[PDB]
Amino acid sequence: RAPDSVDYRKKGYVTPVKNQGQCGSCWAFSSVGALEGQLKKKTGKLLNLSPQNLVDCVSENDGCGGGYMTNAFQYVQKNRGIDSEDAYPYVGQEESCMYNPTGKAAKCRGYREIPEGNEKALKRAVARVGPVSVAIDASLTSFQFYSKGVYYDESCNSDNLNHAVLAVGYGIQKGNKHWIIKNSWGENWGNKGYILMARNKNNACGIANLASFPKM
Amino acid sequence: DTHWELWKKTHRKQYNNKVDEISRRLIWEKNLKYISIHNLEASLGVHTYELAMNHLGDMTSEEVVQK
Ligand SMILES: *C(=N)N(CC(=O)N(C)Cc1ccccc1)NC(=O)OC(C)(C)C
Ligand SMILES: [Mg+2]
Repeated sequence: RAPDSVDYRKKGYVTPVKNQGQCGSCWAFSSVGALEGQLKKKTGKLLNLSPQNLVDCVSENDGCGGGYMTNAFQYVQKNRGIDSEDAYPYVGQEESCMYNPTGKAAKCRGYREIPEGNEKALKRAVARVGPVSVAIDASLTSFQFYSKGVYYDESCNSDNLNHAVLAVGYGIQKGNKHWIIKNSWGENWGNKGYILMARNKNNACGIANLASFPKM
Repeated sequence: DTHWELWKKTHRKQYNNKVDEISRRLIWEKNLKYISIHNLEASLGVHTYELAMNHLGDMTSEEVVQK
């Protein structure tokens, strides 16, 4: 039989890898990636949504000082939309909320939270919904210089979430189960901006501790 | 050193003074040594993944996700 594997990059659900630069907007990149997946699923079109719109305009977050993907989705809902990257580009620093309805590229009718620490529930969500926003411990040198293979470091702290990324699928490499994770540190990090993170290794780096996705 | 210069030029790095640059060069040298060891250990089956130098080579892992 066929293996239980998913990779939404193969279905054109995923935009290319972005670089947040010297700004703490990882949550904004994670949020737009989840929104991009659902926009593709709804309308059949794939386009870059504006992290800068979320950084400059989500009042419940801190722009370049961190924030939550759930708060981003709630803003898009209450705001009745988010602009495209094209109508609201990324400058990698917070500015004043210049949101423009004429540049609206997507809407959001709520969000969903995966049950805390449940990797099987995260797996089912990715399989059935598409790309899911996740938070991890990205604080180790082993992560900082990740290049290839399945990332599994026992020192990684699931009670120490400090970075937001996007789970675009799951699979197995050399008998090691993984999540396919899209990062926002550009294509010079990881495998062209991607990391395989260990799957079913007791919720490694807290991958299923703070996982959410937008309803469209 | 030729490698340090090519690294700074490639990643467009700038430092505020000689102490800052040497301090950052020291972190980079320590990261190169870490990468070499981990990868050796990976060649011996100790790790399921490998590492490479990148644009974050002159930072501590903590600095990357803090300030
Ligand atoms: C990602 N860009 N990011 C912001 C960041 O790195 N900050 C502000 C440092 C920090 C984050 C979390 C805990 C302590 C320090 N990460 C981020 O926003 O992380 C979550 C966990 C999504 C809040
Ligand atoms: Mg470290």
